Amino acid sequence: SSLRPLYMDVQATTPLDPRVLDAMLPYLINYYGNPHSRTHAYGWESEAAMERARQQVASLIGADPREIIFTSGATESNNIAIKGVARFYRSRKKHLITTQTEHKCVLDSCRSLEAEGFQVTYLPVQKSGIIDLKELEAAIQPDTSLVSVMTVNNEIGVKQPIAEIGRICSSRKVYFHTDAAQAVGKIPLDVNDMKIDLMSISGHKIYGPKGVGAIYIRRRPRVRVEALQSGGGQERGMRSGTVPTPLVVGLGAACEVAQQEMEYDHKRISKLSERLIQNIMKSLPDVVMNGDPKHHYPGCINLSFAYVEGESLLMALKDVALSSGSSLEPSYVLRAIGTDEDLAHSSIRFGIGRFTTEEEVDYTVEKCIQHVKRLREMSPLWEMVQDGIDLKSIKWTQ
Amino acid sequence: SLRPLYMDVQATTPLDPRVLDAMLPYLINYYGNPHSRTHAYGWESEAAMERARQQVASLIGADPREIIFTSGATESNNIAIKGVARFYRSRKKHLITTQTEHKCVLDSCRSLEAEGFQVTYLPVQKSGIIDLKELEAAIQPDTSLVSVMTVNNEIGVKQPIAEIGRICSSRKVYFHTDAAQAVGKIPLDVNDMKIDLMSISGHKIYGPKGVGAIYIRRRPRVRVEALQSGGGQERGMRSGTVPTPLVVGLGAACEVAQQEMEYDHKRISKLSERLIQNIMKSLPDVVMNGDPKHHYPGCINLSFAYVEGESLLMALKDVALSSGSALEPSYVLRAIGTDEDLAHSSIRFGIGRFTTEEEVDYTVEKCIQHVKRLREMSPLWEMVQDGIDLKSIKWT
Amino acid sequence: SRAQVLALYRAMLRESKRFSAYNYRTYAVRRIRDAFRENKNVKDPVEIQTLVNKAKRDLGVIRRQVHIGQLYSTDKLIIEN
Amino acid sequence: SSRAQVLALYRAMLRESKRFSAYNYRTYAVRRIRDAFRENKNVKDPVEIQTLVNKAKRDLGVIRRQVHIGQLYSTDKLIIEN
Amino acid sequence: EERVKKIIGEQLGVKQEEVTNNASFVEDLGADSLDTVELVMALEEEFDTEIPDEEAEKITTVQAAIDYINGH
Amino acid sequence: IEERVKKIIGEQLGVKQEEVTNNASFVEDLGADSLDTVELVMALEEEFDTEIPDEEAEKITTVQAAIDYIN
Amino acid sequence: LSTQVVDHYENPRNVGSLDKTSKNVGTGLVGAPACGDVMKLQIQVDEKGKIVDARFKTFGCGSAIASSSLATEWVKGKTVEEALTIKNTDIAKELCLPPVKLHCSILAEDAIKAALADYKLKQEPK
Amino acid sequence: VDHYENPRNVGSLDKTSKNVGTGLVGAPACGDVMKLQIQVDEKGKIVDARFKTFGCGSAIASSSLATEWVKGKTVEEALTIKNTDIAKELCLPPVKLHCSILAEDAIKAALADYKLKQ
Ligand SMILES: *P(=O)(O)OCC(C)(C)[C@@H](O)C(=O)NCCC(=O)NCCSC(=O)CCCCCCCCCCC
Ligand SMILES: *P(=O)(O)OCC(C)(C)[C@@H](O)C(=O)NCCC(=O)NCCSC(=O)CCCCCCCCCCC
Ligand SMILES: *Cc1c(COP(=O)(O)O)cnc(C)c1O
Ligand SMILES: *Cc1c(COP(=O)(O)O)cnc(C)c1O
Repeated sequence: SSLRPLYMDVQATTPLDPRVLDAMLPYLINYYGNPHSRTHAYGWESEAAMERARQQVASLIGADPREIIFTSGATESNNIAIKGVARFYRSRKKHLITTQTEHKCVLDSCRSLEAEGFQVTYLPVQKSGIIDLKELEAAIQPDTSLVSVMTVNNEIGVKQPIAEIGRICSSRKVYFHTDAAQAVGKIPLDVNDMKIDLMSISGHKIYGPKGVGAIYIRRRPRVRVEALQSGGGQERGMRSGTVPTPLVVGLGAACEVAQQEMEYDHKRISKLSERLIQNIMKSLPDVVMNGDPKHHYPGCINLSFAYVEGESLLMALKDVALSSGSSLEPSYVLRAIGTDEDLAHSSIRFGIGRFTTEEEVDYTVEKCIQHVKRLREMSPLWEMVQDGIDLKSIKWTQ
Repeated sequence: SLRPLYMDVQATTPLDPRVLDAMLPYLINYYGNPHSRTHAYGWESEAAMERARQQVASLIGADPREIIFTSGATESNNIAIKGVARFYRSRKKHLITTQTEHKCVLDSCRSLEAEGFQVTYLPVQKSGIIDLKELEAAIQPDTSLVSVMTVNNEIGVKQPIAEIGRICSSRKVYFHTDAAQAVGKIPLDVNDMKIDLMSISGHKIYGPKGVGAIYIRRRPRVRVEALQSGGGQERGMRSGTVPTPLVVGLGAACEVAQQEMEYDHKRISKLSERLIQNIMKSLPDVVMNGDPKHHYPGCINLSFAYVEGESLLMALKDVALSSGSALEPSYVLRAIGTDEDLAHSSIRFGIGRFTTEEEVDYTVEKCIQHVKRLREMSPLWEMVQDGIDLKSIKWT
Repeated sequence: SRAQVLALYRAMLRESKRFSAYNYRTYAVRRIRDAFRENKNVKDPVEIQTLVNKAKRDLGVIRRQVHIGQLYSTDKLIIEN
Repeated sequence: SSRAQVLALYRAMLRESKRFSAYNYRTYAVRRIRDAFRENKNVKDPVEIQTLVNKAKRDLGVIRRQVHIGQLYSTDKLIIEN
Repeated sequence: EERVKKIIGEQLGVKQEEVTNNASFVEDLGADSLDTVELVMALEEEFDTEIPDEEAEKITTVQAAIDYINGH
Repeated sequence: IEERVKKIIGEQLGVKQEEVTNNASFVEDLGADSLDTVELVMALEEEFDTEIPDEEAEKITTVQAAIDYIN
Repeated sequence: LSTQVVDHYENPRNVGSLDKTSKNVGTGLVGAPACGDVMKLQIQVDEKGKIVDARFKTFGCGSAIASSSLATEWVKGKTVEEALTIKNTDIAKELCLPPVKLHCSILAEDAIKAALADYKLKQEPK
Repeated sequence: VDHYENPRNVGSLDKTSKNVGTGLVGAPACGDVMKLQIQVDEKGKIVDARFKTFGCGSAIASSSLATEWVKGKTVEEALTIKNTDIAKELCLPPVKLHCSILAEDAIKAALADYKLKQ
């Protein structure tokens, strides 16, 4: 009994594309067979759907169908890539390279590996959020077994130079994994052009169903990986357990739709992103954009509104579903790119998706300008600066 | 072409329309991430999630806080076995399980053996049930975990779970059970059965595929090492985005099951009896695998003498069934000492919530017909019917 | 009231008969039958009202799920001639 | 030529898309149909036209089913809808 | 064409020799109200019709049902 | 009002009200293609909460045609 | 976000500032922007020692804003002695603050005390 | 596939003939047991052939087509059977190709009786 707020949080999750649901429902109603039942049609048709979906994912990323392994999500996928490569080459190589802005599942997998006696190097990013290739080159060691860098950041939408990293890891004979959860279906990906050895894919980030993902494990020059989920040997023994047919069908449908609609979606999402940022800045000073605007996915916009607290502004926007880069600690990505401590609490993340309308954008810009102005009239920092006081005024204490 | 009848409920079950009707709102409008704490799209999703957790808990007699959502009973079994084992590694390196456990349990124990653990695989008696004396005698000072499944997925035998609970409690050993085939079909009280961990699969109780749950007792806290590293969702026991539509589906399925359990058990009992009784009054040399006294009528495994499993399944182009033929024979059937020749002559009938008597009678008819025919084609049936004893001839 | 209960029985049966899926149809019909027939000798008015309310909710479910089944229908079972 | 079939189909798809309860699906569907037809207007190959038409019909079925489902499990409107 | 004597015969589980035209469903044919609702439904299935509660409630005897079908 | 057709068309085809003469055709004078006219007839159906069968809808090619149909 | 924490937020009482150069105004500027919350609370004291006016400006979440707004609201017509007895716990209870949001009440109280200390520090001889 | 539940020459001959060959190859522990019987003409040609096999549908088909092919051939033309021809003729995958081997093992075994029965 109340109007719902606008959804502007696409990086956290996306709605089902009605085409995807229409693809799934038959397997939620009549085709409920187990894809591993080899002795009857209920199984044959289900398996058929599954392999078809596998082909769809493969076509979206330029891989062979045999290289796609179905998982529960990009989290499991990242665990499989990192822990799989790490555990497999343990007897001979115990060093990994990743970055400080990677998703928490990558970082925490690396954490547990450190607990098991592995050596991890977390590459720092530049102020722009992009890594320094020279540092990656200098970091690789003889016993380096894996290099993991994410394609698109989920907090500031920065695009890492995936191809160049592929070159380096190839010429240095080191496995390359990438967490493409925020890039699949939004920007082009060719595993061969980018010389990628493992890739993580999340279904519910591309308007597919929740609880299903995929991991690409290159087979061309075979990449070896130790499986984590023990069982009956499903998914080439890389992921035992019953393959959830409706979910994988959904994933395939989402990847096919994305393959078709990518250019269109990117054109109009680019337009909307420009509209939002341009309009907000032409009306509010001291709003900085986190992330190099040259290498950036326009769907994810992180803005720091000077002198206004994140939670307060989010609460003033009770009509727009937003986020502020998350627990009870500050954003580690914003600290990694060296954002001033004071501004770490003054950033929010607008997500412009496939279904976002121009009305939604202009509305969010309205409430944003209005409430940033109001909260600035209430802010003691805005008063101190506008009154000539320098933020280096050690009158701080607790 | 007309579709065949479904008799393979142990492999998977269709969605109960109530479960789908419960899910769709979260597949359409309530697409919020349950971990988005800053807007309504997340709050409503989380609410649905906790509601489902309470539903599962009520079905198994547990506290809501003790339920952890997983991707399926496979992940649950990995979490229980490898989690418990890895956590108490510093002091206990022995595990006890049985030879009829599901392959995910057996293979988890295998990998643990690769990690330096010792596993004891109890044999089952000819009836498929374990010997409690053998289980007590198996426990060692460094035994950390005992894993026994509630109901077998191949022969539907019921293990004496409560007594195992007593034994493991009095010996201070954690008790885990893979109840994937028992939830919603027979009663389960985690406190009465003194259970420390339990695996639950959604798509075995008419819930959606790709979702499961694990019960980890908190009363005498059981510590478990998490396998999936991440942001700390599910109390750090199972990182990753909780798939709300799936968990909602699972909760609805568990509540529906809690309501319909008695009814389903009555009518499934009637149907199972009808099937077995009718089949045996028409075909000689038809053996039922599993102690008929401690057996869940939903899973019936029968050995049809002198007929190969695959051939019979193929003659039943009208009924979706399963067997345990060969690229290896059923290890459950070998564990109960089934005659080697008969290991290839067994099939598995599953009578579910929606199975109709018509379906049963059809399966009985086609089954008798094609077993008779294939017996006319069988050289073994000729050898026995022609007075030669199959326990003597030279093979190969 | 008795009238509401009877009309409800009629509605639930007639709507269940419209399931495309053979299993869903048979189960729905039989379950409604056994359910009503089982709660026939209930005198408690509060229990009667509760049962009726649950029956209404399940009727809504039956409608929606029947429509869904019709939108995504498939071929029949060998058993249906 | 194929003008009649294409136009009648355009009408069916727009009119049906307008029945989405959810704001996002409705707006997206309408705008997408518009942009699509307007972009594939200058196609002369009749085989390419027939391909586009067949895909458009399948998408019509999808739209019907999904609108009906959306109505069955509908929710409240957005603050933007007044 | 009172093949109704079959429907009722199968519906209430009573031999056709019992279906007297002047026999009431509850008194004579020993059926409860649920049985009778299922009965009108079944008749609708056979003769492919639709009896609103207004005129359906009246159907209490064989002659009533046969007469209704003949009309309508 | 009633000639509020002049509003619909005006906003639908994006043309000043001074151009929506009763004797103005959608395609020739108001410069619209057939797709635009499909959207237009639809818009009329939405405004006046009516339903124009395809038979008589094809006839609607001029402002006076629409006004005549609604009345 | 309790109902009251809603009303004091974007419906706030006494948002502004007084003249820090008054000998009758007390300014407490407590907090730190790296930690998230920064409260500036000012008061005006009567010849008879009553607080006649009071304003605030805080940088922080809606709960901290509520704590500060309610703070100035309460400190209005009380003496400098009667003000020192605010007790953050009373603020929290009056606003229904969960555990993770309890720091705000502390900051508010530390503000009141700080400002009173400024005023009392301006009244001393030379 | 076509030969299963559509079999050619399913049966048995009289093992007491001095002109009929009975070959019973296989084993029930391994899964497949093929019994192939043949009748030899005065001119050394195969006159009839029947079979009875215990195994999957692939072994059954291999046996039906087996007897069908061993029908009108000379004792010499049978020794050149080669299971591979069976595999190609039925398009059997690797895991089910073993049946062809058993099929071959059957033909020779029957011949082994014939040459041993003469
Ligand atoms: P009549 O001859 O007058 O008989 C008297 C009757 C029974 C009609 C009535 O007066 C009476 O005696 N009532 C006593 C109690 C009662 O009326 N109970 C009615 C409600 S009980 C009920 O229907 C339970 C709910 C059934 C739900 C069906 C679930 C199926 C779900 C399928 C989903 C796929
Ligand atoms: P008018 O000026 O009289 O003429 C109209 C037409 C276009 C018929 C005529 O001008 C013409 O150009 N004819 C030749 C070209 C032609 O036939 N084009 C047909 C294009 S068919 C098409 O584009 C199908 C695209 C389907 C997109 C649907 C989007 C699905 C959205 C689903 C949301 C969930
Ligand atoms: C959202 C997200 C995930 C989570 O994927 P799941 O399928 O929910 O497990 C993983 N990685 C990244 C970068 C994500 O943005
Ligand atoms: C079916 C089954 C499983 C599979 O559960 P998933 O969700 O597919 O992993 C696990 N254990 C048992 C005993 C099962 O019967």
